[PDB]
Amino acid sequence: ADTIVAVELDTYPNTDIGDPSYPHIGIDIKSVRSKKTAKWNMQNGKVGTAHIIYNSVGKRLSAVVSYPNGDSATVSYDVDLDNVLPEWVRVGLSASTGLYKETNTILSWSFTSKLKSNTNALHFMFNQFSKDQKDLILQGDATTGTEGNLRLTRVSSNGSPQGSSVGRALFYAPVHIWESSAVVASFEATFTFLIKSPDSHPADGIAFFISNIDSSIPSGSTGRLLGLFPDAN
Amino acid sequence: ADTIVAVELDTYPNTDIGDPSYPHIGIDIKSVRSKKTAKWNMQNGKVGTAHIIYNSVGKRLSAVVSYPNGDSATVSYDVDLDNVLPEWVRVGLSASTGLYKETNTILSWSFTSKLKSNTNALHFMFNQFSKDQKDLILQGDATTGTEGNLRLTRVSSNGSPQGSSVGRALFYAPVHIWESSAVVASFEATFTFLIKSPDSHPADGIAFFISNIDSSIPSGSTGRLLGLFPDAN
Amino acid sequence: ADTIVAVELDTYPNTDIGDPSYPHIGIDIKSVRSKKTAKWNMQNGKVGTAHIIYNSVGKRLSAVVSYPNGDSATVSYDVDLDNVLPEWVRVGLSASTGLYKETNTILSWSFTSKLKSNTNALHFMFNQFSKDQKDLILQGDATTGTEGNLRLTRVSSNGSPQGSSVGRALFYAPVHIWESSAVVASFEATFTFLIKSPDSHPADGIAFFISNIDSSIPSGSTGRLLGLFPDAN
Amino acid sequence: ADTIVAVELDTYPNTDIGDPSYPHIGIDIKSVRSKKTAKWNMQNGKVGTAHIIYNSVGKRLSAVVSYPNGDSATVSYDVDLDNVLPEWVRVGLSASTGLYKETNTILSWSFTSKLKSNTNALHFMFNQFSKDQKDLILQGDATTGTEGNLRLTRVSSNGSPQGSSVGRALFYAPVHIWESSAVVASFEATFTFLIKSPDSHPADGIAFFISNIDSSIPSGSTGRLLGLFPDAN
Ligand SMILES: OC[C@H]1O[C@@H](O)[C@H](O)[C@@H]1O
Ligand SMILES: OC[C@H]1O[C@@H](O)[C@H](O)[C@@H]1O
Ligand SMILES: OC[C@H]1O[C@@H](O)[C@H](O)[C@@H]1O
Ligand SMILES: OC[C@H]1O[C@@H](O)[C@H](O)[C@@H]1O
Ligand SMILES: [Ca+2]
Ligand SMILES: [Ca+2]
Ligand SMILES: [Ca+2]
Ligand SMILES: [Ca+2]
Ligand SMILES: [Mn+2]
Ligand SMILES: [Mn+2]
Ligand SMILES: [Mn+2]
Ligand SMILES: [Mn+2]
Repeated sequence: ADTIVAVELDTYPNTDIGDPSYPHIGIDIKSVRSKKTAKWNMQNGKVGTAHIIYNSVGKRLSAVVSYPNGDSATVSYDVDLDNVLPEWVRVGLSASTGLYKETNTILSWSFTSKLKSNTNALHFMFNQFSKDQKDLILQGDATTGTEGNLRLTRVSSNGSPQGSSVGRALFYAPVHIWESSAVVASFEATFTFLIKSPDSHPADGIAFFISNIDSSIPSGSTGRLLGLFPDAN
Repeated sequence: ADTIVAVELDTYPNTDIGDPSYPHIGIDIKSVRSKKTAKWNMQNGKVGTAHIIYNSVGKRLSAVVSYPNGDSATVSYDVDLDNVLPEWVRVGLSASTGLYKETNTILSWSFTSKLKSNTNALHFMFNQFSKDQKDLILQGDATTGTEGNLRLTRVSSNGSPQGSSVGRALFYAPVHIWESSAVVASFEATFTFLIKSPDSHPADGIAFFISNIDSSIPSGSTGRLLGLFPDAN
Repeated sequence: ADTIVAVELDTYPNTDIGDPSYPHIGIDIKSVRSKKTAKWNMQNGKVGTAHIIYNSVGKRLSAVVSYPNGDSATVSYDVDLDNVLPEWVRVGLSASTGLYKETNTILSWSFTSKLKSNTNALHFMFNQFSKDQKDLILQGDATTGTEGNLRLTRVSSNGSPQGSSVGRALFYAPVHIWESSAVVASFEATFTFLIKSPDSHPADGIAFFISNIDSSIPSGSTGRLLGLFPDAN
Repeated sequence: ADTIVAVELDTYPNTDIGDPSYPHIGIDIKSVRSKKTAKWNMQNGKVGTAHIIYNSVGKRLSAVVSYPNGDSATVSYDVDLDNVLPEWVRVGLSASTGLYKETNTILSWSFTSKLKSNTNALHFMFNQFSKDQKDLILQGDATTGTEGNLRLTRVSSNGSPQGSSVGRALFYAPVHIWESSAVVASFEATFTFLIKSPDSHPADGIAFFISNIDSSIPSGSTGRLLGLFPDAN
C-alpha cells in the first residue's frame, strides 16, 4: 500500500533478497531490493553521518555515508521522483534489528525541501531530540530519550540493542516534495547515527525514507525489511 | 483555554475594548487588548508585508508592517515568552471581518524557529499556497485557492469580502518555541497580505499568532476578536 | 590562464564554434564549446530565472532556465568539479553583446556554497543591487544601477543594449568550493534576468561562472566568448 | 578613525578604564568603555559560544555567552545601529593578550546579515578554518591552523598563549548592514571559542565587531583595547 523511497544503511547482507554480500548503502525505490548500492564499511560504535541529496533538475538521488576517519561510501541513482512519489509525503527515519541487532541511534536529523517556481520550503533540524517531541511521529519501537537521541529500535535498560525491533520517526508535517509547476523541487536530508553492536554480526540498518503521508510500519517488517516494506519484492 | 501570543494588524478601531482610535498594529499577549500598538495606515488593496521577530536574549517581540511606498509601522514589546507560551506551540495566521469587512488574503508566509544550545530549527516558507495544502491546518472560513493565496476570510464568488467571517491557518507541525536549556530561542515570521475593502470602513484585520498546539477558533471570535480570543478581556 | 566553469544562457548560435543552431543553455567546462546544451527559447523582454545546482555526491552539474509561462530548458552534465576547479574560486555572472545585442539585466542573484565534513557555508542573496555594491566586483561594462539591477552589459541612456559589450560581476569573497576532506561540497546559484532586444537577432547571452579568484575578463572576449574565454577552443 | 561596534568577551577587569571588577561581556559602541556589560564567568579551557543578535525593528543589540554546563551571561543594549555604522561594514573577530594572556581560539564562526525590503542576505559559516583561508582577512597575530581553528592571538609552538598579542579575522566581503529603505536589517553572529590560560589571571578577551570596511588594527591596541580601539575613551 505505502509508496516508499529510501536510502538504506544496510548493515546486514540478506543475499537471498538482493543484498550484496557486504554491508551496503542502498537507494530503494518502492522495493527493498535496492536499485543501486555501494559497499559500506559500518564502523561499530562510531558516529556516522548520512547525507541524501535530490533535485528534479539532475534527477539523481544520492547518498553518502561517512565516518570521522573519513571512510565514506556513496551511492547515486537516476530516477524521476515525480513519477514515484505522491505530491505530498512524509519524511522519516526507520530502523530494524532481526535475529541480529544493533543500536539504531540517531543523534541528529535535518531535512530541507524546496519547491522553486518559474518558492515553498520546509526545513527542520534536530540536533537534540527530546522526551516529548511533538513534531515527530514515532512508530513501533522508536523512542526519543532525555539523552537527546532518537532511538529508533528497542534498547534494553542496560545499553543493549534488542532484536526483532522496528521503529520509525516521521517528521509531523507533510512535505510537498514535488509540484508539477515547480522548476526545481529538491530535498536534502542529513542524519548522524551511532550503530553499535556486540552481536556476531550487526543488523539490520537505518534508512531515511519518504512515503505517502499516512504511511505506517508495515506488518512483520522487522529485520531485513528495515521497517519500510511488507515484503522483499 | 488557549494561550495566545499575537501580532495584530488591526484595521478597525474598537475603542470600547482597548484599541486606539486608529488602525493599528498590536502585540497581544494572552489578551486582545494589545500590550503595545502603533498607528498603522492600512493601504487598501495594496500588498503589505509583516515581519515578526523575537529572540529570548533581547526578549523583545517586534513587528513591522510596511507597504511598497515604504510607509511602515512598527511595534515592540519586552516580554519573556518562556513565561507565556507552552514549550510547544503551533504558529499561524488568523483573520476576521465583522460588521465591516475586507479581503484577508495572505500571499506568502514564512516562519523560522530556532533553539540554539550551550540547534533545533523549523522553517517553512509559503510563497504560493495550494488547493490541498497538507501542512496547513485551515480553520473556520480560511481557504487556500488555486491563485496560490491563503484567503483567511470568506470572499464571495465575485471578489467580495463577506462579513462575520473568521479563518485561520496554522502550520501543521508543532514548533518547539522554547526549551529552558536553549541559550537562544528565536523566531521570525514574515507574511505578505492584501487587505482590500469597498466597505465604509475595513475591518477587522490579520494576526500572526502562536498558541498551544490544540488551539482552535474560539466561539464567536469574529470581528474585533480577530479569531484569537473568546472575549475582549 | 583562467579556469572557468559556467552555465551559459546562449541567445545566439555561433555554429562555427560549437553552438547548436538554436539559442541554448550550456554547461561549459574550461571551454566555450559547451560539454552539454539544450535548446532554449529565450523570451524577449521577459524575466527569466536560472538555477544552477551541483553536489560532489551525484557529481552532476545542472541548470534549468525557465520563464513565468513555464517554458523551461534544462541541461545536466556529469563532471567532477574537484578535478576542474581550484579549491578557492570566485563566482559570478558574465554577459556579452557582439554584433547583435541585448539587455543583460540581472534582477537577482543568489548563491550557496557548502562544505559538509565527515560545515562551512557561504550564501549571498541579491534581490536588489545598489549603486555602490561593495561585495561585488564589477568588470568591463557591468554596472549596478539605482533601479536595483545589475546591468552586465552597456545599455545606452535611452534604454538600448549596446554591442561589443562585455561585463561581469563576481561576488567579492572567494568561495571554498571544494575541500578534499568534505564529504559533500555543493553549490546552488540562482539568478533572474531580463534579456531584451530590438535587434534582428539577440546576442550573446548571460553565464553564471566559477573561476580562479584572480579571474578577470579575457582580452577581446565580447560577443560569443560570453566574457569567459580568451578564444573558442 | 575606525567606527567600531562590538561584543566583547572581556576576561580581564580594567577598572581604570570602565570595566567592572569582574570578567564581563560588553556591548561596545564606538568606545571600549562598554555601554552595557554583564558579569561573565569565563570557564578556563572550556569551549564557549557567543551569540550576537540585532534587528533594526527592536533596535536592541544582544549577546549571550554560554558554556556547556549552561552557565551563560547575557547583555543587551538599545541602540540604533543605522546611526552608528556606515552602510557597509566588515565583520570580524578580534583578540588580545597584554601582560596577562590566554589562548584566543575560535573554533567556529557564523554570521548572517539580512536586508528585507517593503531581500539581500549574506551568510557565512566557518566550523573549520583552514591554513589558507581566502575569504578571511587576518590581521596582526591571527592565524588559521591545520587544526581547523582560528587562533586570534599568538600561541607558542608548545601550546602557550603569548602576551602583548593582538589579532583579528574579518570576513572578506563587505556586508551591507543597513539600507535606509530596508524595513528589517538584521544580523546574527555566532562563534565558539576556547580561552585557556595558565596565567595568574587570563586576559584580555575576544570581541565580535563590525567596522568600516577598510578597518585595521589600531596602533598599540593590544591588551585591554581588545584590538578594536586606539585608546580607552
Ligand atoms: O530475521 C533475520 C534477520 O534479522 C536480522 O537482525 C538478521 O541480521 C537477519 O537479517
Ligand atoms: O462586530 C462589529 C465589528 O465587525 C467588524 O467588521 C466591525 O468593523 C466591528 O469591529
Ligand atoms: O561578434 C559577432 C557576434 O556578436 C554577437 O552579438 C553576434 O550575435 C555574434 O555572436
Ligand atoms: O597591558 C596590561 C594588560 O595586559 C593584559 O593581558 C592584562 O590583563 C592587562 O589588561
Ligand atoms: Ca539487509
Ligand atoms: Ca480592532
Ligand atoms: Ca553563442
Ligand atoms: Ca578588560
Ligand atoms: Mn540492502
Ligand atoms: Mn487592536
Ligand atoms: Mn553556446
Ligand atoms: Mn570591558
